[PDB]
Amino acid sequence: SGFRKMAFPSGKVEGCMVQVTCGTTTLNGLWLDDVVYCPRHVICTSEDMLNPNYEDLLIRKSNHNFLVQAGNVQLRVIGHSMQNCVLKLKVDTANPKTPKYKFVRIQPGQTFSVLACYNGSPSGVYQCAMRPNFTIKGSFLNGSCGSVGFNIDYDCVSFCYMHHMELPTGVHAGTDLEGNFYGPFVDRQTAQAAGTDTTITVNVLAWLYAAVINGDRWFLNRFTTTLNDFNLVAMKYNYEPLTQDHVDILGPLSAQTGIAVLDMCASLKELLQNGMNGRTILGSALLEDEFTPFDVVRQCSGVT
Amino acid sequence: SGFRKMAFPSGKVEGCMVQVTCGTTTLNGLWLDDVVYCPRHVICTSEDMLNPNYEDLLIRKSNHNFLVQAGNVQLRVIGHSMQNCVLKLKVDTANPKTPKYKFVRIQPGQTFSVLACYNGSPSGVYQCAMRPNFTIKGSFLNGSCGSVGFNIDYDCVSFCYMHHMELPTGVHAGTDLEGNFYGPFVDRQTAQAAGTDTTITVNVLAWLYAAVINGDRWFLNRFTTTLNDFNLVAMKYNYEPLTQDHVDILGPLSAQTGIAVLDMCASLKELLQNGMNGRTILGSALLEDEFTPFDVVRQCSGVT
Ligand SMILES: *CC(=O)N1CCN(S(=O)(=O)c2ccc(C)cc2)CC1
Ligand SMILES: *CC(=O)N1CCN(S(=O)(=O)c2ccc(C)cc2)CC1
Repeated sequence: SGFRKMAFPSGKVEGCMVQVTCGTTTLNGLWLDDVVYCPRHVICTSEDMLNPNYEDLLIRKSNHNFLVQAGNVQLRVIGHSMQNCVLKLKVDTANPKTPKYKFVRIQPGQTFSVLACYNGSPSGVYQCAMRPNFTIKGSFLNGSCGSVGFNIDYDCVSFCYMHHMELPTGVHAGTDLEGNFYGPFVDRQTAQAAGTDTTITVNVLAWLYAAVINGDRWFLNRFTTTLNDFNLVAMKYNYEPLTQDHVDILGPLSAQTGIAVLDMCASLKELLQNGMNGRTILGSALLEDEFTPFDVVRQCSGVT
Repeated sequence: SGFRKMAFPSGKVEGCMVQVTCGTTTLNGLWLDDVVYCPRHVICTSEDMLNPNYEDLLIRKSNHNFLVQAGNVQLRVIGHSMQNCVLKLKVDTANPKTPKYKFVRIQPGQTFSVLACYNGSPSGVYQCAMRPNFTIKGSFLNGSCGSVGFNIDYDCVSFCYMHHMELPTGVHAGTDLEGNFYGPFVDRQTAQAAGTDTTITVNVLAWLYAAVINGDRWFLNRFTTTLNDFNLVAMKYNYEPLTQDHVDILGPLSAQTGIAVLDMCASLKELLQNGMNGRTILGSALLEDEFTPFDVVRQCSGVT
């Protein structure tokens, strides 16, 4: 029993982190096979970041300008290419610690673990969600760029995120491992404002199921609702609309608890309308939206 | 910027986790050098756990009754001894992945990372605090016993916790790596009730400093207080008394923010007296007490 915000074990990703230095910029790279992935803005001065022309900046860089250090051993760079907003540095040595991996582009609402790194060295690991406005609420200081977000399926690491920038509002923007930003963000130091940070309704319902499963039940009520009635309330509270696809995904938690999804919706509806009245659910005074239904099933069944 | 509940990277500890099976009980062990550490109740039936005589139960066990599996390779057990509530299984092979390590007994209020494991396989990692009542609020299912809590100083893993039991209230009790329980708990399935779960005042103040440092400042007020005045309010709210030692420890966060510890105490005093009024601090609707002053400095400076 007990329910915790839980990251994947980070070992498989620790073994992939390297330091990339270009000129006087140092940040993190991801070493998989004989390729090192890193944010293209490694080639920028802070001055460049105001209005960078990356193709133009890159012309002035050779393989030997990309200094790549794994532990305290330098990797030989034998090639470099730009793909979207990442550089791929071909090194002469395959990472001997390369795990089985995929690159996946996640949807908003999906959760992942971040291994915060500085100078290619892991500092800590935390669980994130891709927000519906395509930001993440991370913990990133200067030097953390190139830190990656990932899920693990048994022995396969799916890389979904690379850290690129902080918005003036202190939220975070990055790319998948093909270098395409989540949302409309650009690797340029400009006016970039996040859209509405809506609550991931399906995740709140998963976490209410996790609560019931762990003995926190005070918020179960005598009511039910409909997807349409519920969604009117969700709209009013800047909650994402709930779809039949969401209901379907909550099916197993429904089955396990014997609480119909629409009943739990009615419970969430009253919580939105009435607030928590100073009570807590799984040690939180607000409704948690960074557990997926898949995360709840995983933690409540003890998958490895 | 941004502030997250952050675990240490788990890689160094992943490489230490093994499966221990005695009869029909399977749980996790910690493999350091040529010793495997595990909860002594591995030798118990569920029947035994009602009133176990561990010295008597152990007489019936030989080295070859302790089945130890690292990945899918069996370790040869050449010795076994009971120290307090852990077994030490001497194996014929030094763990080639043994990190630099210490065993430390932490104080209540101190935080650590847990690597939740099942069948010697890591499932996830989260940050805990040792509660003032010597419980932790973990996420542990059957099979998770022998999962360990740890801090890392650069390359040295300090092991502070091994998981042993869930109380009927769904909080968790365990030992240091010398097998001595935190608090009054016994590895027996009996009436064991936790004492008062008080709030770790020094940790709440550290986290209020983390908030100010990260731009959440609405709760800064025009007031100050005294240790004595503050402590009257702390008593009333089941907060731990604040000592000069606590004030001293908050000195650097004081220095960095230019907010005197006693001023921040006055801010906390008003938050206790007035509540949050539906506002949030670092995305929480209650006062977080599972960051140490050392944790705040670490995450706010980017240590590896
Ligand atoms: C986001 C990130 O890690 N990087 C790499 C470091 N650069 S920088 O331009 O070298 C820089 C370092 C430190 C400060 C305080 C500012 C800028 C930024 C991008
Ligand atoms: C806490 C823990 O992991 N252990 C090891 C497993 N035992 S047990 O007695 O084998 C057991 C397993 C599963 C259930 C549902 C009950 C008991 C408990 C202690």
